Amino acid sequence: ILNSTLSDIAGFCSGHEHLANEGSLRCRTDWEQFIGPIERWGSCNPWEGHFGAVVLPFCKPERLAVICYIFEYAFLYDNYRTVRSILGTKQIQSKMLLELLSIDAPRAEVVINSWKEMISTTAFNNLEEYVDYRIIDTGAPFVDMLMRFGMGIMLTQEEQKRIEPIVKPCYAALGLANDYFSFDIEWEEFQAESDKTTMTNAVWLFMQWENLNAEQAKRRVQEVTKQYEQQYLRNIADFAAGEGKLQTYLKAQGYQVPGNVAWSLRCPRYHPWLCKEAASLLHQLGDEHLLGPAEYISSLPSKGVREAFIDGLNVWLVLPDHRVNQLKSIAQTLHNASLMLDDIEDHSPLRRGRPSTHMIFGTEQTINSANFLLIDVMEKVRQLDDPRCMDIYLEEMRNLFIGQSFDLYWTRNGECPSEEQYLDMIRQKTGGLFRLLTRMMVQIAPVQQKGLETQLASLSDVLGEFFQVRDDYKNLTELDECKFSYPLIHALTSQPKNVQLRGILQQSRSAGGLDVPLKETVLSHLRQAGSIEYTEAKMGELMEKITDSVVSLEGETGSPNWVVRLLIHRLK
Amino acid sequence: LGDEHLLGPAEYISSLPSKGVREAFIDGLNVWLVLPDHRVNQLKSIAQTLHNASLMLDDIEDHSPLRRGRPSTHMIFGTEQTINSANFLLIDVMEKVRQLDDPRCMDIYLEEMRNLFIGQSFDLYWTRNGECPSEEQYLDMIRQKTGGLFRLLTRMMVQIAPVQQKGLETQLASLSDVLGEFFQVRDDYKNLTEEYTGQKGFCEDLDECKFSYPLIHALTSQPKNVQLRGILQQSRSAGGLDVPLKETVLSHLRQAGSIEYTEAKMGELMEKITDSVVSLEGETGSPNWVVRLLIHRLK
Amino acid sequence: QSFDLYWTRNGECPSEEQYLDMIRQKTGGLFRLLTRMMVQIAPVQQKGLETQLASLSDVLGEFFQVRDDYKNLTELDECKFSYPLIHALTSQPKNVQLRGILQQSRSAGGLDVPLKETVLSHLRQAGSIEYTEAKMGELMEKITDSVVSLEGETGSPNWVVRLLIHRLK
Repeated sequence: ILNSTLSDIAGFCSGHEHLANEGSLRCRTDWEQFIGPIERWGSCNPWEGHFGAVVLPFCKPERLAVICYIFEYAFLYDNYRTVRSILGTKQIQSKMLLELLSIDAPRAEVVINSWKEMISTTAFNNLEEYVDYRIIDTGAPFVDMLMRFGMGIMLTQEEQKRIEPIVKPCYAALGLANDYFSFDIEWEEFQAESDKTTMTNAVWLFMQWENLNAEQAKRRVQEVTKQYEQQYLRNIADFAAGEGKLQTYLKAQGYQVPGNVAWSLRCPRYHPWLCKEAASLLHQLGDEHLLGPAEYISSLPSKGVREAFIDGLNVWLVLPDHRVNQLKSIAQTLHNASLMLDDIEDHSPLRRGRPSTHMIFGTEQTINSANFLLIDVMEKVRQLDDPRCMDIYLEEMRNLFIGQSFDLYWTRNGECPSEEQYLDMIRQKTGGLFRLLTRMMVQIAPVQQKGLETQLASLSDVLGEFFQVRDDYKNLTELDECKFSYPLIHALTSQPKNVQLRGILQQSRSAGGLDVPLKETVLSHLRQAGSIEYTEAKMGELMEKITDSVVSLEGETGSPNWVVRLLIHRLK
Repeated sequence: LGDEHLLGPAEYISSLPSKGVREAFIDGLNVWLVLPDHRVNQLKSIAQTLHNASLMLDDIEDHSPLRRGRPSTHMIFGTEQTINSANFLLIDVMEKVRQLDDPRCMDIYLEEMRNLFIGQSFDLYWTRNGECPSEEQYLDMIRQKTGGLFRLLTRMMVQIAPVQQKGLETQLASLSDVLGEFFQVRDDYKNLTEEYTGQKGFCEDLDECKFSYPLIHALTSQPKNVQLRGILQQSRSAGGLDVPLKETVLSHLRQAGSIEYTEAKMGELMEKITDSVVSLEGETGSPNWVVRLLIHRLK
Repeated sequence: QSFDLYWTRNGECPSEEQYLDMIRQKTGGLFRLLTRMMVQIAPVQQKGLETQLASLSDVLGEFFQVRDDYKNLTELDECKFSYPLIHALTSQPKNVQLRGILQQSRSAGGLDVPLKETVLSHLRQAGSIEYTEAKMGELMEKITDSVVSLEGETGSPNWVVRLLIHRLK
């Protein structure tokens, strides 16, 4: 049942205007207060019944006030200014949810889990085709959840499925009866708007569905939809004494069709003229821990490769002393961040004898300072007073991170690089910082310096590789974290079945590092298969190209660079 | 050559389900500022990448194996690769910030992100070293760690908006700072009682000895609670607290009113949020119903 | 067995050709050994049979290893490779998530429950589970051809084998 005390039809049926106006005078204005003026007389019907009243007569008198608002808003949803409309839209569909959810949150969720579900779901030559298309249009299943919200019901998915066959053709009859009386001018709009293909109303489809007549189709909806509605006018008898809180509600749920029939036969929504008197009837805290790790790493002994490189190019590009000091500050900060992070991804307990930053301040607080150092440098690349150095900084630091991403992949997974692949990785890690300072020194170099760009950025690539190949030679001659090196790649390629060598490398990847007896065994294998000799050949080839670039560059400037030449002799 | 590993921890965590708050904050703050739609879809991409980079590093410095049930990013791609990808994201937002065509949007980004790391530095110090924050110091930190992203986005919406609403920056930033406090204080309560248990873990703040508004009160109201300080020290020396130990920790918090104290401050935060919302509704004169439903969902 | 321990410890992903050669000499080793030993100590006449009976024994070794693969994945700890996993790692050369989950297993014991569900998600998205049922159906066809063939020559319907074949399904 439900609550009663609270309160054949036209060839069919064998078997709240005040707040509605308030909801209208809200919605009839809200859609124009926020969105814009509207028309078409949404639901006003003082004689045949306002759409909400006839369709939804019974509900606890605390809900319909929003279903009224929903109902007035329902048709209008199917109905700089663009963005103003857009922002106005999302405001009305929040004027509703707040009012809706503010009372029956579980039902409202269920309603929203059906409203949005229906909203998402909602957003002909033979009988069956458009019927299911038409069933969705009414979205009455959600109005049944609104009736569940109207009478505090919660028919479970199976509780529905028990009654669903009894209540499925509800929304079939609702739309078909809607198809009857909505036909009118809507059929002409379908002739007025010629584009539209096949009619969203069952009446005209019987022309190609049943090969029937339009007036016959109207009475067909009167009598075949009657055969289809006596289906309901005979059905509810079955469930009354079959498997059968909501029993009279089920009747009211089915009584929405006579109301749907009712509302539709004589509403101004379909016959306007009365509307000019329809209303007449009615209306008449400090940087002490962030900077900590940075200060420690910027206090340890250094060698000065990055700074000596800048004074080297200052001869060929001549920059003011003010600028050169800034670029040396960027070089230090951008290199200290690399040292802090790389030591983490080496589990390295020491740095040049002294303890590492992560062994004093911790792993977590060191990453925070390292990530912040990138932001600090970008404050310095903006003090260089040039809009292009910022672009160089961002496009050249991405290359640096791409190279490091590949280094961390091979080290962890355990696969060997190809010599072609490995030499490109070091062209972007150790050559990334050299390329950055070269391309930033050129752009802020006072005038001239036009025909340098390609030659100065190619020397840096060769110069970056030389340092890393040197380190591989230096470290190996006189793997503890199982890092691939130029000597080791050769051995694993020249000797594809050196099982002993491949065994020690896996042992380092499991235990966490080799020992003295095992490290000598690795070095013994490398000497026996070349490696050392090959690395000394690549250092010779790379160093031949460095001198040629310097000599070639010294021909386009005239001035011989003795600062670069002296540093070269300290690099042999 | 080719990224294929840099954008691998940054595309895994984007796929994971979100409870989007910042996107709703930007979309609900546009009713007062009315910003062109193309610009709004840019200020929402900055929010995702900036917030996603935070989660990557947060899980690394929590040793959390899970995130929204699904595995964390440092368990699928390792710890070293995740850190490298997190650093890249700040550089990516830099490119994204530049294409907003405003030279002062840049000064906001560098200035605001300095405070986002200042607040994070104190949190890590208090956790690693066990130093107990005072109530005043704790509230300062959460204002520059959680309200840091809200403040950053709020001041960038103002700068790139039509100038007919340029006299709001003071109040709109005040709302963001209070709203930052309400989120972490709400999280602390939803972590201690029974609520947040699967997204990140059951009483996970206890495991990493993370301090909360409840715990600070208990440690300050009772100077001679030797039982409580021993459990927390056990957490700091044995990875975490087993189920019997965590149950005792709660028993000491309801015995000093720490849980009832949180329900007193939490309401005040929400109150201030709603209070400011009424104020800006009388100036602009367009009742912000997008933020009022958000306020309701927040409760 | 030497190849299996090499791939597992060193992480070297096998190839479709090399994985089937291995399981033919590891699981099909005991079947082959007994098959060739009953032939030798039996009444002499039946020596034109060793070729087919060894071929059946080698195929039966494969079916008992591929069956185990589609018994442990449907419903990884020591980074053991399998017929489904090899396909996913070959069909998808840029599946970085899968190659990262496996490396986690090698570094710290075995995969946890949440990490193991993800592994099954990548194998279903590449059709690796579908592929295994194709090979298992193919191999079972080969066995049925052999029993039918050996039945015709010797003239003795082997009903003991046929029940065992039906037991394997």
